Amino acid sequence: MPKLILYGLEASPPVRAVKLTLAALEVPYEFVEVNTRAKENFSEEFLKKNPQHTVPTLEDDGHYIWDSHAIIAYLVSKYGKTDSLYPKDLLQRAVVDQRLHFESGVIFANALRSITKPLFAGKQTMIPKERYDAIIEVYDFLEKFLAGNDYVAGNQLTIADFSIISTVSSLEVFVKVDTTKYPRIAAWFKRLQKLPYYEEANGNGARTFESFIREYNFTFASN
Amino acid sequence: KLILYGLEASPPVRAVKLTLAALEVPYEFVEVNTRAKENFSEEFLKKNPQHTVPTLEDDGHYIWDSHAIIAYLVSKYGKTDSLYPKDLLQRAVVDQRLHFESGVIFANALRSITKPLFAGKQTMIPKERYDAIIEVYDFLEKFLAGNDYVAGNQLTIADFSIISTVSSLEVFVKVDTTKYPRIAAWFKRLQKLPYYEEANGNGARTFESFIREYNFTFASN
Repeated sequence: MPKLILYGLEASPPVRAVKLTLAALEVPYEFVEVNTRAKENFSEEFLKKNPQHTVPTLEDDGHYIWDSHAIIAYLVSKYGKTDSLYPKDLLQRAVVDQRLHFESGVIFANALRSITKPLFAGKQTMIPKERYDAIIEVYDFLEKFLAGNDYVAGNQLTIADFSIISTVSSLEVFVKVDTTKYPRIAAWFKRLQKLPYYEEANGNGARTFESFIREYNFTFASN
Repeated sequence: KLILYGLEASPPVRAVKLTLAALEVPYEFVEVNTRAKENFSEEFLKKNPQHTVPTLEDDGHYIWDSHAIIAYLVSKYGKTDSLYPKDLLQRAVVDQRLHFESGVIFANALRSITKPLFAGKQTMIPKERYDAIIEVYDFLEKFLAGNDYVAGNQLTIADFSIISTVSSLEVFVKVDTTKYPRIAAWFKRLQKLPYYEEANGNGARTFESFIREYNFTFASN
């Protein structure tokens, strides 16, 4: 079994979701930079590996898997000593899968990429109010989801925590999480920050992402 | 036994109807009409704090998000794993296609239009929203490649998820069957399933009826 290869850049939230998972699993891997900002994801070689041309993409012994959620489920299912990070119990898995799918649509597509795509596409319109509202909606739901539990999908750390923190840590550049309004999110962030691998796997790239975004002079419209 | 909460007009509800029909698992259907905001009753909020349909009750447990539901259904009730293979590499393709539907399709292409439309906001839809639909078709055509189904040569829950929204995106932008022959052939293949019209077709028609209440056009760039 050759060692795994992760394609992407640290700045990318879904890449960091995979970095978190690989660290938690203590699985060695090679990281190969694919700079989406310089369109390296459109290389013909990369398209062969992933016709959607997204990062992260993962190689495992000549097979290419993409979508961070598909990847991190695969990684735990394949390499986890136990299923702790992605329980096989069907009800527990259904909560984790719901949280992962929530992250795919409501968080990444609707709240994050909806801003970053027009921003990187040179638009200076002033970000519409609906996009501000979409981020607050994420925080409001996450605060509810965390009720009565230390982690986002129950009482144990799972890949849903990794997926959701990857994007929440980056949404903060646009709208900081108010720690008074959202004490559960704040506490959950602090809990994940204590993981020994958190800063290497997510924090550093979150900071790089923030630096990239602060190059632009964005504003939100009041209406 | 099982209770499905929703309205068949809703694409993700149809993905679940398709799955339940394929599995031949009986269920009770309870109408929760989100267009009429029935999803904000105290009773429904207790069952699902995200107030989305579909929501499933199975043995007193509430599960939501169509993709979590349909995976759960096959894993629990499937006589074989055909619809959601346990093989980890085949599962990774299906999970990718499911997550593709959650984000690139439902969130970015469909709900991005229907939310403001149904709220009475915009009649003139930004061109980026047209582009988002074309991008789905381009990717889906590529994904289908030479295979009969979206994740390979066997029917899976990914087909049910993706057809549920693609059948409704056509209201805004028809699939050009000359340009997208694989999508066209895949649509026909699914339409042949004996439960297709009950599980997806009827709701797609109702949803189309909702959309055509509005006088929508697309803006230029």
